[PDB]
Amino acid sequence: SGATRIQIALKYDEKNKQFAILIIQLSNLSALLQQQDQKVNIRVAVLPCSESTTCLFRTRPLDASDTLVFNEVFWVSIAYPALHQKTLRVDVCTTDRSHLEECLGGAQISLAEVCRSGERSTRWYNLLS
Amino acid sequence: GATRIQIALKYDEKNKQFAILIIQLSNLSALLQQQDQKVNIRVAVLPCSESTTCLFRTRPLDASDTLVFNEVFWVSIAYPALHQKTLRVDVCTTDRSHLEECLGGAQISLAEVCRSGERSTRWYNLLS
Repeated sequence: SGATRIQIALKYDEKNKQFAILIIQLSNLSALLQQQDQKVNIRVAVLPCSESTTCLFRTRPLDASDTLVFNEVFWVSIAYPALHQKTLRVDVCTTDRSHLEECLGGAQISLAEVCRSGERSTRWYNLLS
Repeated sequence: GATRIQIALKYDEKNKQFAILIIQLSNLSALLQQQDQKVNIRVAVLPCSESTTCLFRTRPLDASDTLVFNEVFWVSIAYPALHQKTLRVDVCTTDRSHLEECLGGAQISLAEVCRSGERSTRWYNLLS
C-alpha cells in the first residue's frame, strides 16, 4: 500500500469572516491501523489554538475502513490576517475500550495558500505516524 | 509509481499577470526509460486565445528521475478569462533538430487559483 491520505476542502468567506474545514474522506486507513475492529474519528485543530473561539474539532466516529466518508464541515470565526499565519493539524484518532484516545497519524498543513478571495481548495494530505 | 510534476500558480490582479512556475519532475523513469535523451515541459493555456500567447516551453535538461526546472511562465490575462481556462502540461523529449514527441501529461483546472494572489503549490501526475 501507500500512505494514509485524507481529503479536505478549504474555503474562506471574508463577508462573514469565517473559515470552513470540510473533512471529506479518508483513504487507506490500513496503512496506519492494521487491526480494524475500532472506530476512528478525525481530530481537527487550528494552531495556535487562539484564546477565543473553538480550536479543537472532532468528527463522528465510524467503523474503520480503507474508504471512509465523513461529510463534516467545521466553521471557525477568523479573519484573514490571523488565519493566513495559522497551521491546520489533522489526525486520524481511534478510541480503545473505555473511551481512551489514541492517534495513529496526522499532518500539519500550512494555510498560507488559503484564498482570501473565497475559492475552494480541495487536496489530499498524507497522514504520517 | 507515476511521473509527477510540481507546479505553483499565483495570480496578480493589479497587473493582469498569471504565473506558472514549473518546479520539478519526479519519477520521470515511469515514462522515459532511456534517460540519455534531454527533456522539456510543454505548457498550454486552453482555449488558446488568438491575439494572445498560450503555449510555452522550458529549457531542455538531461533526463533525471528527479529533475528541477526552476522556470516561470508569465501570461497577460484577467481573472474572468483565467477562471474558465485549463492548463495542459506534458513532459516531452526533444532532440537538437528540436523534434518534440511527448511522453505524457495532464489537464489542470484553474478554478482554485486565488484572485487575491495566494500561491497554490501542488503535484500532478503525468499520464501516458
